[PDB]
Amino acid sequence: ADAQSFLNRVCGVSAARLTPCGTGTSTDVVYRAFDIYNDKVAGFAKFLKTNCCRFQEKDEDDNLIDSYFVVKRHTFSNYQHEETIYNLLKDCPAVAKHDFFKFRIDGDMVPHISRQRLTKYTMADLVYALRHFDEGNCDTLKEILVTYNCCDDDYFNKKDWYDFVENPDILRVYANLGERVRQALLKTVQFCDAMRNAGIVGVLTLDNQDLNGNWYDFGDFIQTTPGSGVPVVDSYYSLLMPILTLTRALTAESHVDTDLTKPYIKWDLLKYDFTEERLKLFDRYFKYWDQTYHPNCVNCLDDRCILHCANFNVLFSTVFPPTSFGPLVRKIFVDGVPFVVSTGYHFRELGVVHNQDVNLHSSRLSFKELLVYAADPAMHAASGNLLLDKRTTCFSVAALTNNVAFQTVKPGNFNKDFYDFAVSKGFFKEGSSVELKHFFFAQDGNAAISDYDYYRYNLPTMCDIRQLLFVVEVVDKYFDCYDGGCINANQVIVNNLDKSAGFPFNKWGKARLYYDSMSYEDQDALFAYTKRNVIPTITQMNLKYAISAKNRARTVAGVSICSTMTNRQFHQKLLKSIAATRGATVVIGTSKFYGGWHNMLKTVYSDVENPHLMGWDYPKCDRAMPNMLRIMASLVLARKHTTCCSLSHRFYRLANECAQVLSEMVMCGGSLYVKPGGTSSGDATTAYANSVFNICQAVTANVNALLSTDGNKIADKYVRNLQHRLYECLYRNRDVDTDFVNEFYAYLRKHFSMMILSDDAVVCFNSTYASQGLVASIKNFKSVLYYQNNVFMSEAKCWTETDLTKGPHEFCSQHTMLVKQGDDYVYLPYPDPSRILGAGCFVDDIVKTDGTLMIERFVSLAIDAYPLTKHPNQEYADVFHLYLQYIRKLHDELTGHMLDMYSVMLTNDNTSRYWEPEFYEAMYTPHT
Amino acid sequence: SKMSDVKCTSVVLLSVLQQLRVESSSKLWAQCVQLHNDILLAKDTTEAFEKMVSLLSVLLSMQGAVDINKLCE
Amino acid sequence: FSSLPSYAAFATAQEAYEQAVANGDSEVVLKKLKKSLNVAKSEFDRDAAMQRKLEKMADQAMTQMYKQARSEDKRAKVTSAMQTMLFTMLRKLDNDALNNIINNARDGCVPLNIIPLTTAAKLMVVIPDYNTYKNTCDGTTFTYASALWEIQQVVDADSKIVQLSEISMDNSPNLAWPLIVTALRA
Amino acid sequence: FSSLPSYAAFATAQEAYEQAVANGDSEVVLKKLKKSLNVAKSEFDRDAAMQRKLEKMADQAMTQMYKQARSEDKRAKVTSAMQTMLFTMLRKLDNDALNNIINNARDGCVPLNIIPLTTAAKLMVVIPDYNTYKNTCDGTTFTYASALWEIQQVVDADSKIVQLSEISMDNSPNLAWPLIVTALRANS
RNA sequence: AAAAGGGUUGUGAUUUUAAUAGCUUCUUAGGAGAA
RNA sequence: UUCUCCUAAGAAGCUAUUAAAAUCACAAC
Ligand SMILES: Nc1ccn([C@@H]2O[C@H](COP(=O)(O)OP(=O)(O)OP(=O)(O)O)[C@@H](O)[C@@H]2O)c(=O)n1
Ligand SMILES: Nc1ccn([C@@H]2O[C@H](COP(=O)(O)OP(=O)(O)OP(=O)(O)O)[C@@H](O)[C@@H]2O)c(=O)n1
Ligand SMILES: [Mg+2]
Ligand SMILES: [Mg+2]
Ligand SMILES: [Mg+2]
Ligand SMILES: [Zn+2]
Ligand SMILES: [Zn+2]
Repeated sequence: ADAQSFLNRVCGVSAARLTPCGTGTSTDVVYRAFDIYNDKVAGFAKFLKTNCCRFQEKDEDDNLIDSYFVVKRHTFSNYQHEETIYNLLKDCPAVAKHDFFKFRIDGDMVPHISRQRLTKYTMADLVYALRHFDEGNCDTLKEILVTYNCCDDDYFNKKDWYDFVENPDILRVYANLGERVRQALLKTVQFCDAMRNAGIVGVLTLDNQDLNGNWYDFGDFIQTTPGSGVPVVDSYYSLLMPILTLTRALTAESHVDTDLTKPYIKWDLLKYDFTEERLKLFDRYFKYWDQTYHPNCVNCLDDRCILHCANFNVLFSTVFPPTSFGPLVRKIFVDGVPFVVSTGYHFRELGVVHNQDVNLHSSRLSFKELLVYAADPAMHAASGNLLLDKRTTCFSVAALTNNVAFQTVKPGNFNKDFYDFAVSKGFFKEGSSVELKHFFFAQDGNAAISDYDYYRYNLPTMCDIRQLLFVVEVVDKYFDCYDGGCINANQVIVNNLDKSAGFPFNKWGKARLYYDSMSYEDQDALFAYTKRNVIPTITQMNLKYAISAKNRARTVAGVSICSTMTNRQFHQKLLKSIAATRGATVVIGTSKFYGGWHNMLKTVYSDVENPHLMGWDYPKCDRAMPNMLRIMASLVLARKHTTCCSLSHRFYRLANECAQVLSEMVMCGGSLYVKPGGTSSGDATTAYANSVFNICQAVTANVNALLSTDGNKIADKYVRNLQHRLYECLYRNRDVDTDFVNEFYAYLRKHFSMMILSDDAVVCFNSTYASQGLVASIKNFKSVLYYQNNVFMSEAKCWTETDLTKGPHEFCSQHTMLVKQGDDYVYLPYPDPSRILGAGCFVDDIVKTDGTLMIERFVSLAIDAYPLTKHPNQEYADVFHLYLQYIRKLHDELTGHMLDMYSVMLTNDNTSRYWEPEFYEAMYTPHT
Repeated sequence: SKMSDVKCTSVVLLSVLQQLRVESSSKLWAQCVQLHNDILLAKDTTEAFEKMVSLLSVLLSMQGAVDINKLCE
Repeated sequence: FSSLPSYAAFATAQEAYEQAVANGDSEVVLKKLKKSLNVAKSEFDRDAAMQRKLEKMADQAMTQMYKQARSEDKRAKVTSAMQTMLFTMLRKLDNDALNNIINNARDGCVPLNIIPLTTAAKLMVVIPDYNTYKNTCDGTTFTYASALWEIQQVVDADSKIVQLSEISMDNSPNLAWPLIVTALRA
Repeated sequence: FSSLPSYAAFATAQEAYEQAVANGDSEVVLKKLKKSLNVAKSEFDRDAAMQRKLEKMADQAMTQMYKQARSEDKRAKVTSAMQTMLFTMLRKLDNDALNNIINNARDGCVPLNIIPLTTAAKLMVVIPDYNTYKNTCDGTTFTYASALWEIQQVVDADSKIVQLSEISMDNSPNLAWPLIVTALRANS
């Protein structure tokens, strides 16, 4: 039999019992992921291969195991070429065994190349399954997880088994892969060491390597003088990078012999600088990565190199003990007495940074030095007690008091008069469309520590370096139209000086006290001081007493006065210019009254073809945010400063922002904890940085959507060329191509138009391109969030709309409707009626319950009520009239009360206009 | 409008309990808070009424804190 | 702003000027009348503005004192208002279980613990007098919060354990009322 | 005010005009006297208006000076409070062990986080449930942070003292969790 | 009761001030008319 | 030389609007 003879030859001299998978001599059909760059296509995409025959090996018990034999049928010149290269490479242990033989297929002679003991799947399959997460790819991910003993098959019957938030145990499941990944890394370096010595020039791609780490596919390679060969590895490492942190390979480095069975390394407790160990790790794993790596970002040349080196540092820092990542302290003398003060920071991201203006001996302390020494946590933590808190997994530094504090939240007050009036009018009946949903929920003493423990979701994350470096330029294209720079202290504007100054300054007064005490010279001296030295600060957590639809507690972070002053002085000129602009993508500072909403909606609709609307939500947004994207947002904001600040000043400003906002010391209940990362509530820049992060996420989704598409099926030649140039710009080019950045920005603005405000976004997109795969959609956002943020975006929360006459389903908690006004049609926003009725019924202070004073309070609530009149639902319309009639009743009661008490009537009657409708109608007419 | 009345009465009852220094006992305060939030979230009336019965039993147990006979008259 | 001291002169000057123009009198007389009208009107407007200022100040004073007095009145009496409102709403609810527990508490039959929601959980109650026992209790069963319970243990003020049979009208003086009862939910 | 000399000159003109009107002098004399009187009135009004302007300017300057004095007083008070807090914290800390560890360091710098671990004399542990207590703090002495600690009396969530004999599996529902245990560092 | 109460934008009402604008007052010069 | 009329400048008083500060309240991420 011909098939049996072919199988017998395929078996060769090995003792491998082979199983004839496929059918006889026929080529097998498989669907697999490939990284590819040809003269006509360039992609990282799933393909149907149909190129080789495959057989399986069975154990001594004749059951099947994960070990395959693959034989390829191809041209004779390729046969000789691969034979020569393999004969060169034979000595390396990282190369799979190859055989070459000729066989009678057509009656004539055909050559075959065979390789042995391959796994079912390659590294590219694992990377694609994790990076492009969806249920179809889940079917492959399950097989990969089951085959290598990560988990048993029943595990996938759990609800939400994939969810990082609802099923944190999944993080334990992935870690088992990590060691198998690490062996893949070392093998790769070994392979390069052979390829250079043999004298070979070739590119490495993920698809060539199996899950045991062995390599094949020599056909692409060409020869060169021995000792001068080069590997090209950019795409391989860049694609692999997120998986490295997701699976946590370098955890194996933690142990003494690097054996997972040996005990942990016990470092010197006082050690704080690990530069040699970082260099050793980089040289071991990333030997042939051809770009200069700086362990300490202070040396870096520019913001892109800062991003590159911080991306490496975040991976490397996980190995080192948690106690070393903190501010460094030193002893100094003042007037003969010893102080302990801070002198530097050790960042997981930015390495070891030292201050430049330290004094070992001093005679006196000025006001600025007193502020600096009181602000930083060195004294409080050194004097305080030792704390071991079992309520949180987060690291805890010290306890400042002998007693811990438990803080409750009280319920809201009931405005019975308005409720009785509404019930008399006829609201709140069973079966009504309007009902109470927003309340003042109470909290027990455990609220603050639980909401802090919510920070546990933040995990280390290593981003795709090249993709991120392209996306940051695309975002800078979005932001480039504003102006910014530094200003002197006299120019800055403060909204409210009766707000808290943070810890410990709140002990002595509000911010007004510190703004009064310091002359402009002191503030400018402090701001100039921050440009040369790092100032750590303490942040306080507060519980917010406010109406909500959900019963979970909400905390907000107050930042110390020094950080607030210097951050205001640094960022305010750019932030005010962002607020001033109209018609931009970032829509902060635009009002909804006087026709603003219609203008915004008309702006977002501009010039798209075949349009649809869609919007999404980031779960756990502020807690989950990776540190790298916050650094990127800070650098994007710093880019405007290039005219006025040298590189060193900007690096020290970034270090200050990292020490104060990103990973500072958080004071909760009288105890100090370390914040693992993420956004803080009081940055003085929080909303704009959130907008930058939002735009970056959308652009990354678009890039993934365009690159994943099979380039053979795209009909438009222009889009094929754009995809080819996109792959070239990302993985196979070094310096920034400004022309292609402008071209991609124009493509995005034409086909995919956004409207952004913090973590809320609306986008109008070309449905035909979205269906073909040339622009992003909800699926790509889900995958991008899953691998980058480490959160699963519940699709039920997202929304999409097909009819533009109905507008967005939700923006800033407003619903949109189309109405006639004159002979024109306009868009109007209206709120959820439950919110308005609850704001009427429940108040946060007792005095508010009395209506007569609160007449002015009700008028504002009537304004938001006005659009509800346009609604076709009668129950919604009744609310506004209810508010007007309550205003009328309140005025009557006030007149009666004053007539009774003082016996003299009032002499001003402006309030008469308030209960009549026309005034409220003025609020939304575009006339002025 | 029974259910809305029940929820408003839960708000008023928890405010009355809070003014009565119930917070000093953390265990009892936690139970009261759980009852209050559960009544606010509830969707069908009989569950709200039973939870209200427990929450009112909390107030009634405090002998001499409120003159029930004087208040109800 | 009316009937002010300068109003009469202004009104009479305007009337005289209007009569003069109606007659067609001498131009110089008309101009003299018009200038007298203008000076009278200037004085009238000046004192009117002063009266406006006085009115505004009085209005502001009255409004501020009303606000302060009523804020103090609302703030001082919060506790009694809260309790009265609570019991008013409780009566308005008109539920059998709430009324049962409230009326029992009014008679002194208060519970010692939170009334449990679930089967076979433990409740403890105080019984002031044999009459309330006769009303609430029947043999081995107890009726409370519109629910049926099963008696577990009866105790006395001196912690003596009392058997259910002992509680009778004739024997009642012997016991040191009030009694404590423990029950489970059926 | 009537004491102004320009008002006095205006008053002399006013008396002249009133006498002329009472006597019934001719219109031409009345016109010339009227223009003289109106010159006097213009002088009086101009001086009064400039007096108003000067007085309000003086009031504004005085208010600015008063505000500055209050600001200086506040600055002095804040400086005193800051100095007192800093020196109290200086006196509180244990100099001997901190000096020993800082002298041991390679560069004189040490991480902040290790200072409470090494030097602190008193420890606090917050425990949410009985299993955690049994694991972490069973007994009157326990080892943490590579050191041996002996126990001082415990307080509950109500900050009332709990005896160590009470903390047991059967009794656990009665207590008001979490529990706060405090401890001192053993000499060895 | 103590304690503590963040960043950013928009909106309404009240009081104060400044600058334009309109009007009244009456002082000064020039032109015209009449004697 | 004297009277009447107009134009122009200065100084006061009233009023309409626009724009800046302070206080209270409302809404959104
Ligand atoms: N573990 C495993 C199992 C099966 N396979 C299969 O082997 C074949 C690999 O083909 P090749 O000759 O190595 O590469 P190529 O197609 O010439 O290269 P390309 O142009 O980069 O796509 C495919 O059919 C599957 O991917 C495998 O490589 N690794
Ligand atoms: N005072 C407040 C209030 C809000 N916010 C902001 O509102 C957002 C609240 O996050 P969210 O997406 O509404 O909720 P979440 O925590 O992501 O919850 P999830 O969607 O269930 O995962 C954050 O960007 C800030 O907390 C601010 O700044 N100050
Ligand atoms: Mg290949
Ligand atoms: Mg969100
Ligand atoms: Mg949304
Ligand atoms: Zn660098
Ligand atoms: Zn600058």
